[PDB]
Amino acid sequence: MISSLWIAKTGLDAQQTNMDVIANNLANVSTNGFKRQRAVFEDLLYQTIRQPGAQSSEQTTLPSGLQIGTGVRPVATERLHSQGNLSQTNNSKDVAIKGQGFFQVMLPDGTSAYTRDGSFQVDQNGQLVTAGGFQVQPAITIPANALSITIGRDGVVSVTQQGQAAPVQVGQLNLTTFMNDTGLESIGENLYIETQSSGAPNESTPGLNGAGLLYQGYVETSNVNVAEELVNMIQVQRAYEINSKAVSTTDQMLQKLTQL
Amino acid sequence: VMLPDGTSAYTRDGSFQVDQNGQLVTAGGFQVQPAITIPANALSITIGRDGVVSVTQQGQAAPVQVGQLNLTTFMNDTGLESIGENLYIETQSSGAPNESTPGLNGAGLLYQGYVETSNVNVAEELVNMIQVQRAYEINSKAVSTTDQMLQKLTQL
Amino acid sequence: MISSLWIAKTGLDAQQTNMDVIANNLANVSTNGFKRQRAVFEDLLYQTIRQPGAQSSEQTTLPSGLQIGTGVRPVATERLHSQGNLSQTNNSKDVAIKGQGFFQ
Amino acid sequence: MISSLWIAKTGLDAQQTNMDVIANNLANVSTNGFKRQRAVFEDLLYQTIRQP
Amino acid sequence: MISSLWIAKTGLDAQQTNMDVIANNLANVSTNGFKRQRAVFEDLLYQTIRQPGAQSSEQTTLPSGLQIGTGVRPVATERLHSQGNLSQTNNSKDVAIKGQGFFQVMLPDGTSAYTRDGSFQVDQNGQLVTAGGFQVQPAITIPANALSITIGRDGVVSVTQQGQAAPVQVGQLNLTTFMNDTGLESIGENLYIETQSSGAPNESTPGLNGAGLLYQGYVETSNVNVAEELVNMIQVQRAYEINSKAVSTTDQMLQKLTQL
Amino acid sequence: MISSLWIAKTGLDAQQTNMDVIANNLANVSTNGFKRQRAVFEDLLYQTIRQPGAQSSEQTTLPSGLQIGTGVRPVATERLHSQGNLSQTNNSKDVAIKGQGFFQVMLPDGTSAYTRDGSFQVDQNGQLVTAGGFQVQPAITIPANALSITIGRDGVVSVTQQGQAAPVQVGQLNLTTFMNDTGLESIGENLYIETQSSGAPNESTPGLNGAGLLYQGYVETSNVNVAEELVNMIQVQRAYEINSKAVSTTDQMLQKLTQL
Amino acid sequence: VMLPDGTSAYTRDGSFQVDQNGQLVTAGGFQVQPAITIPANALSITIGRDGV
Amino acid sequence: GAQSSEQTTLPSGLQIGTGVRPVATERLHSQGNLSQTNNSKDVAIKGQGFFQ
Amino acid sequence: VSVTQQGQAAPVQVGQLNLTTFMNDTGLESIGENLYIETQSSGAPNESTPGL
Amino acid sequence: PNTVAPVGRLKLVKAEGNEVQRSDDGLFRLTAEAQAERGAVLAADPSIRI
Amino acid sequence: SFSQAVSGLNAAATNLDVIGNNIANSATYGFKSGTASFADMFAGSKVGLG
Amino acid sequence: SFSQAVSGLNAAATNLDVIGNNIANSATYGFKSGTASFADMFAGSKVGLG
Repeated sequence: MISSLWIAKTGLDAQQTNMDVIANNLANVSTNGFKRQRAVFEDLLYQTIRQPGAQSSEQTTLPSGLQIGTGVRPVATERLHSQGNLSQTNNSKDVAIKGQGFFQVMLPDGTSAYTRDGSFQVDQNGQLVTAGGFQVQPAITIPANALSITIGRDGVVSVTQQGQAAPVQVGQLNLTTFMNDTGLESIGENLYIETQSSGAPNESTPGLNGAGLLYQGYVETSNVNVAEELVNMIQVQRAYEINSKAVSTTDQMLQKLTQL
Repeated sequence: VMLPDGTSAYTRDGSFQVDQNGQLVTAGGFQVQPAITIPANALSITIGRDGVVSVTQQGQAAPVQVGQLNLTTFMNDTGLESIGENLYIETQSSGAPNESTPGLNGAGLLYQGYVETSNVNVAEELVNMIQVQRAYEINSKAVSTTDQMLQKLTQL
Repeated sequence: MISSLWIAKTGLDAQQTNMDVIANNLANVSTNGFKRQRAVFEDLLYQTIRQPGAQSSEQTTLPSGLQIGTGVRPVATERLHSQGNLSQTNNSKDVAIKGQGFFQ
Repeated sequence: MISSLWIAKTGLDAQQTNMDVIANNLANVSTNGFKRQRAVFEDLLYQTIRQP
Repeated sequence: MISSLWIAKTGLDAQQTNMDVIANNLANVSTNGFKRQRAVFEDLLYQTIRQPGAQSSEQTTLPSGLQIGTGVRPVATERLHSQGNLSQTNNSKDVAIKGQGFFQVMLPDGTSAYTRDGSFQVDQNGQLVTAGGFQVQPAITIPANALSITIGRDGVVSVTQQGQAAPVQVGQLNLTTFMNDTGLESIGENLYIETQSSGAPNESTPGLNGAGLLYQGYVETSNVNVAEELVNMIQVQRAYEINSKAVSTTDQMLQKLTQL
Repeated sequence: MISSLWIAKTGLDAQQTNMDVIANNLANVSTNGFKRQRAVFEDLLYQTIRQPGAQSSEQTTLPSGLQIGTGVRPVATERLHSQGNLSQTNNSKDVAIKGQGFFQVMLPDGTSAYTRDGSFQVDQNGQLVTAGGFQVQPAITIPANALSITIGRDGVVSVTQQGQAAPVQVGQLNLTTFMNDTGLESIGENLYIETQSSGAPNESTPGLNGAGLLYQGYVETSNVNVAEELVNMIQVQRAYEINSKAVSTTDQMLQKLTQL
Repeated sequence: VMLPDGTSAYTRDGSFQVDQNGQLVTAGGFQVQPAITIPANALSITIGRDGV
Repeated sequence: GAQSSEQTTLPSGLQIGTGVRPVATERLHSQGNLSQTNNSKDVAIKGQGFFQ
Repeated sequence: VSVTQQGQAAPVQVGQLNLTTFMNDTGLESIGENLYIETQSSGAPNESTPGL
Repeated sequence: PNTVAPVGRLKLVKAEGNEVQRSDDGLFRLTAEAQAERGAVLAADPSIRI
Repeated sequence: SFSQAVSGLNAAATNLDVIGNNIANSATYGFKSGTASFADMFAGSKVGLG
Repeated sequence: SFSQAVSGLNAAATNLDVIGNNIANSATYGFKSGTASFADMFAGSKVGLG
C-alpha cells in the first residue's frame, strides 16, 4: 500500500535467500565433492517519472532526472567449481579427481547423471556403484575373488588375481567434461543432470582434452571455506536488521497517517 | 553488454559466466561486448591488467590470447538511464560512449577475482530515515492544523 | 519454521551422527576383529525457483539459475575391512585371519 | 542425554575393566599356581536407521 | 531538519572514517614496505549569531559572544614514513632500504611510479621486476647463466659468472628522494606516484646525500603497531557509541514536539 | 555492507592464505627436492576523496589528501629456490643436484615436465623412471644383467656387466635450466612444467655453462626450516585474531546504530 | 483476454492459473489469448523475459 | 470447478480456512542405547518386545 | 576547479567559481525553482572571487 | 532514450486581470480596449516559465 | 588448511611406522629395510593440498 | 619485539649451525674451523632493529 514497504520486503526476502545459501553451504562441510553456492542480486524496476535527457529549455537538457527504483531480487546462484582439498581415506574403492571432470552414472530411469563424489562400493553383482547404488558407466564389473583393485591415473581399472603374475583389466573409468560446469542442474544426492546451458557431455579419458587425473584412495572434500561464511552471516544478520528497521519506520509513518 | 533487441547497455557488475557455446555473458545471460569465446581445452582463464584474456590449454607452454575487454567511458556518468537489472543505457545527457582499453584514456583498471560492492553508506541512510519519519510527522500535523482551522471556520 | 533453520537443523543432525560414529569407533578399540565405521553424506533436495538453462529471451538462455538447496543427509555407514595388526597371545585356541574370510 | 556420551561412557567403563584386570594380574606375580586373566570385548547393539 | 542531528551525523561519519583507516592499517600488517596511516579531523563551520567583540554597551564590549558550531570533518590522512624493522628472508633478490629512498618502476602506460617494497623477481628475459611484473628502472639486466647476484650497500648489482674470479657489473640501483614524502599519491599495489605537493623526484645514489642503504636478503616489513590499533579500536567504538546516543536523544526530543 | 567490514574480511582471507602456506610447508618437511613457498601481499584500492596535492586556493596546495584505502590482496606464492641439504642414503639409484638445474621427465601425454627429485627406479623394461613411474629423458636404459650402476659428476651413466673389467656407457644424463626458476608451474608429484614466465628450457651438461653437479648416493632434502615456520604460525595466529577483533568491533558498532 | 461473449478485453493483473484442459486462464476463469497450453508431465514452467 | 461461463470453468475458487488442530501424539518405538549398571537384576530388551 | 589527467603529475586549471554578493540579501525575489532574482531593494550584484 | 527530440513549444502569454474577460464558455479573452492596444492575438512572452 | 596439516600428520605417522618396522626386524635373517618416499599434491600452483 | 627477537633467534641458530659444522669436521684433514661475527642493526639511534 506504500512503496517503501514493498521495497524493504524485497530486501528482507533477498537477505533471507542469502542466509538460506549460507546455511546450505554450512550444512555440507562433510559432503565429499560439494561446491559452495553464491547468490547474485540485481536492481528491480525503475519508475521513470522525469525522463533523464529530456529537453528542459531550448538549449539546455535535463541531467539525470527522477528515477525511483523498486527493491532487489536475486539473479541466480553460481557455484565455485574449483579443486577441493584431498583427503586420504586409505580405501581402494575411493577415487578423487585432480582436474575438472565428472563421473557418469546411470539413474534407475535410464537417464545419465554426473557426480564428482568418488565414494564407490561394489554391489552383490560386482558392478562399481556409488554410495546410493547407482551404476557407474560403463559397468566396471569386478571378478569374484579379487585381491586388490588398482585404478591408474588414466582411468585403467585392473584386478590382481591369485596365482596370476599379471593384472587383468576389467574396465576403463572415464570422465565427462562440460563447456559450462555451473549450468549443470543439481538434483541432490550429489548428482548433476545435463541442461541446455551446460553445453554437451564430452566423454574422455583422464589426462587428455583437459579432463582431470584420478587418484586412488583419496576423496575430494568440499571447497566451503568457513571464515567467509561466518563474515557473511554477520553481514546477512545486520542487513536483515537494517531492513526490518526500515519496515518499522514505514509502519510508524503509516500509523501517523492513520491517526491524523 | 548486448541486449536481445540488439541495443547495447552498460554494467559495472563484473560477475560473468561462460554459456553453453563458450562466450562470456552476464549473470542474466546477456553477452558481453566485445566477444570472448573460451574453448573446452581451457584449464585456467586469466584476464590481465589491460583486459587481455588469455587461455591456457594442455601441452602448450604459452597462453593463447582470446579476446579484449573494452571499457566504455562516458563523460557524464550520472546522466545514464538505469534500465533495471544492473544495466545503464545512454541518454542525451551521457552521449558519446567511448570504447577504450582499460588503463588508457582515463579508463579504469581490471582486477580479476574481485567484485566491486555497493557503495551505500549505512549510517547516513539510518539518520536520513530518522529525519524523513519526523518530517512526515511534522507535515501531517500541519495538515491536521489546517483541517481544524477549516472545520472551525465553516462551522459558523 | 524457516528454511535456513531446517537446513541448519539437518546439518546439526549429520554432525551428531558423525560424532556417534567416531564414539563407536573409539569404544571398540580393544575389541578383536573389529572394523571401523565411516559415514558418508549426500546433499539434499533443491528448491528450483528459476530453472537453470531456461530460455529467457528468444535466443539467450539463463545460466546457473537460482538453485537454493536444502540441508544434508547421511547415506550409509561403511566398514573398512582391512587386515588389522596381529597380536601373539600364545594360546592354542585363539585363531587369526590373514586374508578376507569369515568364520561361520 | 546424547548417544555419543553413552557410547563413550561405555567405552570408558570397558577400558577401566581392562585396567582392573591388568592390575589384578600384576598384583599376583608371586602367587603360586596362578592363572592370569584376559578380557574379551564385543560390539553392542547396532541400530538400523537404513537397512543394509 | 534539526541542527544537532546533522552535527551528530557528521560525528558518526568521522568515527566511521577513523575505523576504516584503522581496519586498512590492520589489514596490511604482512605487507612489506607498508606505512600506517593516521587521519586528522577539523571542526566544521561556526554560526556567527552574536559577533564577539561587538559593543555590548557604549563603554563595554561583549567578551566571547555566542558562536554555535557545526560538526566535524576529516582534513587528511598522513602516512608515517618511518623505517620498519628488517626481516631476513635469505633471498639474493630481496632488497630492503635502511634510509629514506624509493625504488622507481615503469608502469605499462609509460609513466614512472615509486615503490619502497623490495621483493624483486626476474622475468623470462632477465630484467629485474617487482612482484606485479613492473620493470624496475634504471633497467637491470641479469644474464642467462648467473650463479649469484650481489647487490651492495651503494646500489651496484654484480653477477658472478662461471670460472671468472671477477664479478660482472650489470646495472646500478639508484634511489629517488622527494622533499615531501607524505604527499605522494598511493595508487595501491605498494605504488606511490608524484604529485605537485610531493615536490620533484631527486635521483641519488644509495649512501649519498640522504638516500638509504640497500640491504640484500632483507625485507622492510610494515610499521603498524598493533597494540595501538587495539586501543584506538576501543576508543573509536566508544566514540561511535556516544555519537549514536546523541542521535537517539535528538530522536526522542523531536518525538515530543510531534506529540505536542 | 560497511567499508571496515570488507577491509577486515580481506585481512582475514590474507591471513588464512598465510596460514595455508605455512601448513603446506610444514606438511612437506620430509619430501625430497621440495621448494618452500612464500606469500606476498599488496595494498588494494585507495579511495581518493580529497585529492592529495589538490589546489585548494590559487597558491596553496593540500598535502597528503584524504586517502582512505581498501584492504589487502596477495600477489602470489613464490617458491624459494635454494639448495637443500644433501643426505647420504647410500643407494646407487639416488642422485642429487648441487647447482640450479632440473631433470627432464616425459609425461604420459607426450609433454615434458621438470623435477629436481633424484629418487630413480628401474621399470620392468629397464628404463630409468621417476618413483611415480614417469620415464626420464633422454631415456637411459639399464640391461637386466647389471652388476653396478655408476652415475658420475657429469651425468654419464655406466653399467658394469659380469666378469668384464671395463664399464659400459648406457646414456648421458642432462640438466635443464631456466631463466626464471620461480615461474615454473607446479603440477604435483614433485613435477614442474614450463611457463612463459620461466623463459625457455635450456638443456646443458652437468658442470658446464651453469647446470649443477650430480652426486650419486645422495638425496636433496627440502629447504623448509621448522623453527621459522613455528614463529610465523605464532605471528599469523595473532594477526588473524586481531583482524577478527576488528570484525567484532565493526559488528558492535553496527548494532548500536541499528538499535537507535 | 477472451470474454464469454467473444470480444477481447485487456488486463494488467498478472496472476494467472491453468485449468483442467491445460490452458492459461485468469483468476476469474477467462482464457488468455494467445492460447498457451501447458502439458501434464511438466516439471517446471518458465516464462521468459520476452514472453516465451 | 463451477461453470464461471457457458463454456469455461472456475479454477481454484475461494477457500477460506480456519486454524490448526493437533491430530495425534505418536511415540517413536526404537531401540535406545544401553547402559550397564552392574546389576544382576536389571534386564534390557534388544528387539521389539515388552515385559508383561 | 582543477582536474587530474592521466600521467600528468600536475592538475589542469579549468575555471573559477565566482560568487555574487548583494547589499540587502533579504530583498531578493524568490522566483520558485530555487532561484533569486535581483529586486530594486537588493540591487548592485557584485561578482567576486570567494574569500575576497 | 537517445531519440528524445523537441517537437513544439506551448504558447504562453502574459495578461493581467484588467485586460481579460471571461467568455460564456469559461475561456478568457482579451477585452476590447486591451485588444485594440495589444493586437488581436497575444504574442508569446519568452519570460513565462511553467 | 586442515586437510593440508592432516596429510603431513599422516606422512609422519607412515614414516614412524616404517622406522618401527625396521627396528623390530633388527635381528631377522634376510630382512631388507623399508623407506617411505613422499611427493607433494600441488593442484594448479599458488595453493597447496598437502 | 617480534622482529628484534626473531633476529636474535636466527643469529643464535646460525652460531649453533657453525658450531655443529666445526664439531662434525673434527676429523677432516685440511679443515679450518669457522666462527660467526654479529653486528647490531640500529637505525635512528633510539630504534633498534635487531
